[PDB]
Amino acid sequence: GSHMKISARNVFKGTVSALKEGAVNAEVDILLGGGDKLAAVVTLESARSLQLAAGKEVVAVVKAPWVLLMTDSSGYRLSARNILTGTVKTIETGAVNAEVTLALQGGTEITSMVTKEAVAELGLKPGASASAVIKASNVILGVPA
Amino acid sequence: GSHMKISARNVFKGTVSALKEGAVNAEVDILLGGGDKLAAVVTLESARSLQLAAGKEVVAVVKAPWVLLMTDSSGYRLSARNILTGTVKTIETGAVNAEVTLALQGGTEITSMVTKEAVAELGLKPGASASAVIKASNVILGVPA
Amino acid sequence: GSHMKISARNVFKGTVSALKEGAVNAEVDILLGGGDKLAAVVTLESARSLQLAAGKEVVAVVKAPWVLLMTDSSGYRLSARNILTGTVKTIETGAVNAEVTLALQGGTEITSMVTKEAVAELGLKPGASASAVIKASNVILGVPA
Ligand code: MOO
Ligand code: MOO
Ligand code: MOO
Repeated sequence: GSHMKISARNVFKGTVSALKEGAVNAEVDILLGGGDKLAAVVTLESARSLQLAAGKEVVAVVKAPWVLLMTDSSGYRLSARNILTGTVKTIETGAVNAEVTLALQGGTEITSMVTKEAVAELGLKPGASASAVIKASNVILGVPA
Repeated sequence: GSHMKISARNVFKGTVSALKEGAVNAEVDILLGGGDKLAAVVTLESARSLQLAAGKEVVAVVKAPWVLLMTDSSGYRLSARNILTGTVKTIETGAVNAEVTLALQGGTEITSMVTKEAVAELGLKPGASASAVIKASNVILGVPA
Repeated sequence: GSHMKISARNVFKGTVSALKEGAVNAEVDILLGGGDKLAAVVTLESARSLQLAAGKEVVAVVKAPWVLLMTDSSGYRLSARNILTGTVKTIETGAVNAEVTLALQGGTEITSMVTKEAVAELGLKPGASASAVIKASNVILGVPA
């Protein structure tokens, strides 16, 4: 095909900047288009089978409902590895849910599915600041064949 | 800020009652407000960096779509660590999805996003009994700075 | 009860064809009804407590929003363990989301919740080919008591 056609709202192309393998799992640090950084955690088995290595090109795939949005950390530090700061670009409201797209510094867009109550409570609006919070274990990797 | 403002429908404050670290991951057992217990699984790296320890205060964050609802286990035992029993308090139906809030014994409320077909099939209604089923690996932790 | 009543759209009965335990986690390979294969990853603790073994009957539970749909891999290989190919049987559109059901070869049906934009972009329609992509870590297991 011309590309990979997958339902996930967020499919990023990038280059591995680091590969950190343990005996069970491996942490893959990816440098995205705009300069944004995204970490993924995959099994050791996958790191070997996909032939991962620093410097190789990969795709990182994150479904919309897996992305949490945060506006005020209030000093808290979280266990999720990926905290990407950006500005709200688009909100489309559904019945219970809504789709929010943030623009990150560098130009990458990330899409989150949250409740319409969350949009309301967070005060989201075009231009508002917010961070996308993604567990590295919720990032699926792809490698070209 | 006055608090942490995050999209997740479920943000619980609690105290760590146990910390169980292995070489890869760590199990964090949290005692919530009402007496409810919730287990989270985080990387070893996070357990060290966040300075986790039994007796310390934490926040546990669970997105709505990550909570499954069960009414009849029919004798089955599941691999998910958190099975919290409660009574239905609120259901708001959307187009395909719905938001269900359960009250747990002690007073904590938990919110789940499920399909409207699931609500129908389960026979959910105010006062019905049901359990929230949450994998401990789907619980994100926060620690005050 | 007559069965297990749980919200997840996908609850499959099967027999364990392989059990692969490591020091942290265990991979459980399940042979489903129609001949379809599904892999689950659970803690070692659960594999021991549930008394898992090859040849035993289990239930595998996957929430709808945890299933990604793919139509053209374009040569890419992914880190998710489960790539199940099938044909679209039913789509019900909501406001922002939609529910897609695929029929797999053998007769098993799998349901995915994706955005209505994904349905549009993928060109989904009754009879179209598509694969369900599920991380083995997003499969919850149940064992009869
Ligand atoms: O696969 Mo989706 O359309 O990001 O939920
Ligand atoms: O971040 Mo949510 O999906 O409003 O619980
Ligand atoms: O628990 Mo679900 O989101 O109705 O598959």
